[PDB]
Amino acid sequence: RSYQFWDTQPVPKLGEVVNTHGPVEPDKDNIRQEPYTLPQGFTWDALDLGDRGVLKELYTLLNENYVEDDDNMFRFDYSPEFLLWALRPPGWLPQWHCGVRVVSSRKLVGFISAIPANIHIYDTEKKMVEINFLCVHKKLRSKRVAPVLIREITRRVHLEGIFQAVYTAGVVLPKPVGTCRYWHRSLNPRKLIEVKFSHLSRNMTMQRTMKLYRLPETPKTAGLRPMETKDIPVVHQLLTRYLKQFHLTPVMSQEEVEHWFYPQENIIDTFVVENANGEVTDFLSFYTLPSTIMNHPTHKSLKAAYSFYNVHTQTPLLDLMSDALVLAKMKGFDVFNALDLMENKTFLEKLKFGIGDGNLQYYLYNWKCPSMGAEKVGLVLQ
Ligand SMILES: CCCCCCCCCCCCCC(=O)SCCNC(=O)CCNC(=O)[C@H](O)C(C)(C)COP(=O)(O)OP(=O)(O)OC[C@H]1O[C@@H](n2cnc3c(N)ncnc32)[C@H](O)[C@@H]1OP(=O)(O)O
Ligand SMILES: Cc1nn(C)c(C)c1NS(=O)(=O)c1c(Cl)cc(-c2ccnc(N3CCNCC3)c2)cc1Cl
Ligand SMILES: [Cl-]
Ligand SMILES: [Cl-]
Ligand SMILES: [Cl-]
Ligand SMILES: [Mg+2]
Repeated sequence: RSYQFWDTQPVPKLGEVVNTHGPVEPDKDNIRQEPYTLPQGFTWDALDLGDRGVLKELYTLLNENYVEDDDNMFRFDYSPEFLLWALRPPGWLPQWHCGVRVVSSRKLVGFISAIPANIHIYDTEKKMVEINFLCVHKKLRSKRVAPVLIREITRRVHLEGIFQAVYTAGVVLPKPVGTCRYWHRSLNPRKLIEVKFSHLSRNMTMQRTMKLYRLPETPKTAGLRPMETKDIPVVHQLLTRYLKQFHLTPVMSQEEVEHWFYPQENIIDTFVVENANGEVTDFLSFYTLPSTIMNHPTHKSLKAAYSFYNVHTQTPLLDLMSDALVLAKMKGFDVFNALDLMENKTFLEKLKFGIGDGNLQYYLYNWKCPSMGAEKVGLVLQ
């Protein structure tokens, strides 16, 4: 296999075993001041997401042209407020919300973003960016527009003095630093079967299936309650200590913890365990991301909850996640998704998650290190 674009990049070769931790290439000390050229009739436009009209155009581009499953049944449907949460965390920069418009119509047809993140990779901590929401309009696909978007965001990140990035993708590219698998816990099995998310699996009836996936009506962990403002510091402390066991993690300031965890309805939920002493000892979190269901006369949207960061010090992990399922169910979710990273393997089978189709590969740009098992990945991106 060759990669006409990826082969020119500072990433390791697929198939080479890596034994040397460090940058692929030295930092560039002068950077190109001019944007890379797009094809004729298209232009750059940095997108002001504080503008309601412009945020809606981005919502529409992603709603119509972002990630689908291999059979074109489901497409992510990130909401405008969720996009604002994802794309404006602390340290966000306007030039890192990189759009492509058609010159004549103004139509938004491409996007890529970067947000700043401190990343701990093995024994190094490095200021990086996280690249997300790369999207080319379906009518514009396969015209090598994706490499221009990647090069242009790279140049704009370089201008800010940053030379490493982290990203995930569904496809295998040079070269995954780790490979995760999605698993799903049914919460409304009837809808999931009706919309062909899952199959009636041999040999159980529908009635057996609903019974199998039935959950308690309220969580069982004593003192579980939503996170509040007073909890920001101890959620920050617990998260920092907990992550030290993994090899790829974020290093978040207290302000980033407030942004990523403080509850926002229909975007992010976090529940803490406040014990009999008033001490918060654990927390669970999950974010809300629906997917459009296409070509179906009755069901239009599948409501999914996604496991975020789950920190146990005193409640067993297995119990926290069981309460996470119960809460997702009570909130009206159809499915709970989680990856096999961190210590998630310890609960996935027990709590009746089924394996799904498709990997999520983790990558670093301009950094070589050995790859790691999923159990060592402790970074979750939206
Ligand atoms: C210092 C800072 C550095 C900053 C940069 C860090 C790097 C970040 C890299 C990006 C991190 C993104 C993280 C996310 O957001 S992952 C989510 C990706 N987005 C979607 O899946 C939405 C649906 N698909 C699309 O919108 C288009 O198919 C996209 C835009 C994905 C490709 O558009 P198109 O289909 O019109 O293709 P093309 O003709 O323009 O180009 C074909 C070339 O592009 C390579 N390709 C295909 N898919 C991906 C992919 N997901 N990551 C990286 N490369 C990908 C492909 O191998 C080929 O290269 P090569 O095989 O010839 O070599
Ligand atoms: C319900 C549903 N809706 N759609 C849209 C799909 C594909 C499913 N089935 S899934 O649940 O099992 C699932 C899910 Cl959620 C996601 C991915 C995946 C693939 C490629 N890229 C990403 N990114 C997400 C994180 N950062 C940007 C890249 C995710 C694959 C699968 Cl297969
Ligand atoms: Cl190319
Ligand atoms: Cl099911
Ligand atoms: Cl390796
Ligand atoms: Mg293209």
